[PDB]
Amino acid sequence: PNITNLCPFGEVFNATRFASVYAWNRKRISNCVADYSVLYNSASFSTFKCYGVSPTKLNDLCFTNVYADSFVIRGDEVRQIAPGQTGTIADYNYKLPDDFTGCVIAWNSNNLDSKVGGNYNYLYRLFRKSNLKPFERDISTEIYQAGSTPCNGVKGFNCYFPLQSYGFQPTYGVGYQPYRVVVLSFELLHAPATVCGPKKS
Amino acid sequence: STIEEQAKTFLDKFNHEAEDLFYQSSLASWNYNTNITEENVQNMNNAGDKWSAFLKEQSTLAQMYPLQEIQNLTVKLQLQALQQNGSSVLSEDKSKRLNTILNTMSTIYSTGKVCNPDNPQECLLLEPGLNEIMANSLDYNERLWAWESWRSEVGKQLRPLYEEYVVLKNEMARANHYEDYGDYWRGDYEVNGVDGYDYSRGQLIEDVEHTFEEIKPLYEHLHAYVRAKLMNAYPSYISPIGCLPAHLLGDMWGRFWTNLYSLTVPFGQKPNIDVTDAMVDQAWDAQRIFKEAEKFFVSVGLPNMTQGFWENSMLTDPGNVQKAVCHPTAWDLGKGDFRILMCTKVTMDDFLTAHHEMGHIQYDMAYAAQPFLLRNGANEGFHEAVGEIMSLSAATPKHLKSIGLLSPDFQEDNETEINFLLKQALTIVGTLPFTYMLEKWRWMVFKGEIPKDQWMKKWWEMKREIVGVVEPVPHDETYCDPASLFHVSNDYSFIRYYTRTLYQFQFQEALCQAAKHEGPLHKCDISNSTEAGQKLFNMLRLGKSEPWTLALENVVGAKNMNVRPLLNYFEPLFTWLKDQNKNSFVGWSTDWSPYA
Ligand SMILES: *[C@@H]1O[C@H](CO)[C@@H](O[C@@H]2O[C@H](CO)[C@@H](O)[C@H](O)[C@H]2NC(C)=O)[C@H](O)[C@H]1NC(C)=O
Ligand SMILES: *[C@@H]1O[C@H](CO)[C@@H](O[C@@H]2O[C@H](CO)[C@@H](O)[C@H](O)[C@H]2NC(C)=O)[C@H](O)[C@H]1NC(C)=O
Ligand SMILES: *[C@@H]1O[C@H](CO)[C@@H](O[C@@H]2O[C@H](CO)[C@@H](O)[C@H](O)[C@H]2NC(C)=O)[C@H](O)[C@H]1NC(C)=O
Ligand SMILES: *[C@@H]1O[C@H](CO)[C@@H](O[C@@H]2O[C@H](CO)[C@@H](O)[C@H](O)[C@H]2NC(C)=O)[C@H](O)[C@H]1NC(C)=O
Ligand SMILES: *[C@@H]1O[C@H](CO)[C@@H](O[C@@H]2O[C@H](CO)[C@@H](O)[C@H](O)[C@H]2NC(C)=O)[C@H](O)[C@H]1NC(C)=O
Ligand SMILES: *[C@@H]1O[C@H](CO)[C@@H](O)[C@H](O)[C@H]1NC(C)=O
Ligand SMILES: *[C@@H]1O[C@H](CO)[C@@H](O)[C@H](O)[C@H]1NC(C)=O
Ligand SMILES: *[C@@H]1O[C@H](CO)[C@@H](O)[C@H](O)[C@H]1NC(C)=O
Repeated sequence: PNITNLCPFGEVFNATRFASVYAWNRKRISNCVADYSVLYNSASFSTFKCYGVSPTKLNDLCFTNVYADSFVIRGDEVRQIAPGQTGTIADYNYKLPDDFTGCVIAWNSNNLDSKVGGNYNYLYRLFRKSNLKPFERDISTEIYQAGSTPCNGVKGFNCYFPLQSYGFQPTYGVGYQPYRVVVLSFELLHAPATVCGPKKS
Repeated sequence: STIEEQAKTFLDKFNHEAEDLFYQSSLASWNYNTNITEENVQNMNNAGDKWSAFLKEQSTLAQMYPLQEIQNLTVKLQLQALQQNGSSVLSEDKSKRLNTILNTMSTIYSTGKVCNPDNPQECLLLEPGLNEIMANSLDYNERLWAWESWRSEVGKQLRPLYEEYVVLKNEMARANHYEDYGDYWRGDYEVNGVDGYDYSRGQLIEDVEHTFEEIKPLYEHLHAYVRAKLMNAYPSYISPIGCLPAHLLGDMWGRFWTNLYSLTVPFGQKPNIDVTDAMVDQAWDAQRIFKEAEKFFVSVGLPNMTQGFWENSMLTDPGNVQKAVCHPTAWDLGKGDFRILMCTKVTMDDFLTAHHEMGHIQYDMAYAAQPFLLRNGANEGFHEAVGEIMSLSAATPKHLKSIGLLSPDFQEDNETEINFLLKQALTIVGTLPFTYMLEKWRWMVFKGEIPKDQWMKKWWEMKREIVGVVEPVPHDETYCDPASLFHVSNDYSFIRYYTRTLYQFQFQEALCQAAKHEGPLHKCDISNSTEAGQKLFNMLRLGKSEPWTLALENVVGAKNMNVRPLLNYFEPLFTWLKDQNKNSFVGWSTDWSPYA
């Protein structure tokens, strides 16, 4: 029949505001029809990389549900969103498994997130005892203890606040300007498939 | 507990705050400089001091990690810079007195006023005016009058202040485990890391005159030729056997001999290379100059300028009430922000200055990947030398003819080459003895070798011995002539300008050798040469991470600092001067004085 009940990609890629990287926003897409042709043919995306499957064949195969993870990161920090990568983001904020299948889209948003006086509403974690397992979120704000002296929830000689804020401004050069990132991860649990592409007529 | 692993976290925490605080301070400074107004002043200060306050607190933390247990060379080097106490080692009473004395010296230096006796109601300043009196004029009495007035009405009150300043700064330096204040200034030319690249503070002193005795044969012939020309210009005023007076050089202090080119031109009929008329005829605006400058670095192989430099930077025309300072500067605000500040006009000098500033910007962009505390040159002589290389390589007739700025049928011969080489020699090689003498005198007075009474008599008796300049009028002890200079009362080191000149020519010769060029060195060009662009880029990107001894190994063959290329650059000039002053005396005798 006619293509109907389209998945709500509008409310994900055209949201008013995005969450911070240490608290990336996860949305579940199921029981609808997805059109990746408009996403692929759009020229607004600076980075569009698909690892598990070829982008041209997306409309053919279809899975049971999709997860969209949205956040905002730096410019040169985009390359860390890839399997088998190391860094401050890939170890403390967002980790992808080596067998990851899906796609990553990233586009510049310097005209929205940046503010002349400095936008301090975006935060990221800088210190943590251990690395993150794939697809794990941590929102704790407990004081990190680098040394051996205990801290009673107060910063000091060897105790630091884990979270640090970005300083986005319009005059920042390329590689420091804000970039909005959406990661699509497809799950293939043995339940009947629901998220399937449109049948061309 | 461990100290090596828990210092990396402290450094990482420090860098995050330092980057954005420094960016805000630099942005405020740029906003003030571009738009001079009352409102944009306090804000700048409201950032500045705050930034300084930060560098206080972190320093107090840096002392808590001992430096005898860190094994990583990079971490130890980065932490060593933060561990310096600075001037915060003395008591508050002495520190405030030092700050007050520095401020009052700086204010007194920039408030010069001298009125001539006949009309005591008109004084002049160091700005154009009194400076112009002995910059472009042919007279003996007025130049001497201006010299004596400036050195007896501005330099006679700095002596009591400098006398206490020297001892106070020496005590401050001794409180930091340095034997004197000389080692504090020489500490930047010191590395104690990689074996075989070791350098010491005291080695530079022995290394300065060892590379200076090879220049005396070249300097003596230039001195003799200049003296002969001055005799031909000024009759019965300069003895042929002796040397030349002090106020006839062409500047306030004789730092440069450029103003003397008009009197001592080799050939008068042959004109110089001037393309300003061609610049105007072809209608070259200010954007074209910077586009041509960009084309040079693109052709060499260096990366292209980022978009945003053409947008944020104030390239030209302050124009209306939107006032600005016209001092050409290159700004690295951080976070990938590079800008330029210039009042560009249609002149070859502006072309060369644009090339110079573009080279500075390229060097700043080279080491952007280093940590915050390592985003600087290896020493103070590399940055300006890299800046001057581009100016050196962009003035050759071949480059001008290639860009369609000179007639293709140009017929350069002996005369123009000799004229241009002499013009460059009057500026480059004519300033080394002055810098060497000044730095030697400052080091000796800081070390305490010369007592208080032996201040004004050693200075002149080494000026006559090294430079060959006599005092027009006897100066007793109560004068403080050396303090009458910009980099003597503002607490600035002066040895940078000596090593920079040698580094410039070493780099130029190395590039010309690794550019497949045959012929004299003064006609060499590094344009269109990709292989010459990589060799430079291997040392630009190191920054302060590696010792400067290793930095002088990816460009030149040897790690030492020897003046080989200068003696080869002015080879035709030397061989012409050998046959020119044949019927004259080469040398000076320190017995003849103008007053007696
Ligand atoms: C977000 O909204 C914009 C609306 O401006 C969508 O842009 C579409 O594609 C082009 C872009 O100018 C135009 O035809 C229209 O503006 C939009 N509609 C159509 C039918 O093309 C953009 O696709 C939206 N983002 C999504 C859906 O992810
Ligand atoms: C000092 O510490 C730095 C920072 O860790 C080390 O630099 C790293 O060296 C490894 C060696 O392969 C590289 O893979 C990394 O890319 C380097 N940078 C970083 C940020 O890790 C340096 O090797 C250490 N020096 C020593 C141990 O002598
Ligand atoms: C910088 O100043 C600090 C503060 O005085 C100096 O630290 C002192 O060093 C002496 C000699 O080792 C000790 O006896 C004191 O106990 C230290 N004081 C403190 C508060 O630690 C330091 O030596 C100075 N010089 C540096 C850091 O190079
Ligand atoms: C810097 O110069 C390089 C080399 O010219 C530019 O790279 C290409 O330049 C040509 C001609 O200008 C363009 O047609 C290409 O589109 C450029 N390629 C790319 C990937 O940009 C480069 O664009 C220049 N950079 C800037 C900021 O002007
Ligand atoms: C090497 O230098 C020559 C000399 O200018 C360059 O040749 C010019 O090339 C432009 C087009 O690129 C022509 O319009 C000029 O007529 C050429 N001039 C001459 C004298 O032939 C050449 O482009 C340079 N090579 C590189 C790689 O930049
Ligand atoms: C599909 O669209 C066509 C054209 O608008 C229409 O005639 C047809 O009834 C539609 N099919 C359904 C099932 O609504
Ligand atoms: C310069 O500063 C004045 C006063 O602060 C202000 O009125 C003016 O708009 C500024 N100009 C620019 C270009 O920022
Ligand atoms: C240049 O110098 C050589 C060497 O003496 C001489 O033979 C030649 O005539 C000179 N040319 C000109 C144009 O002066």
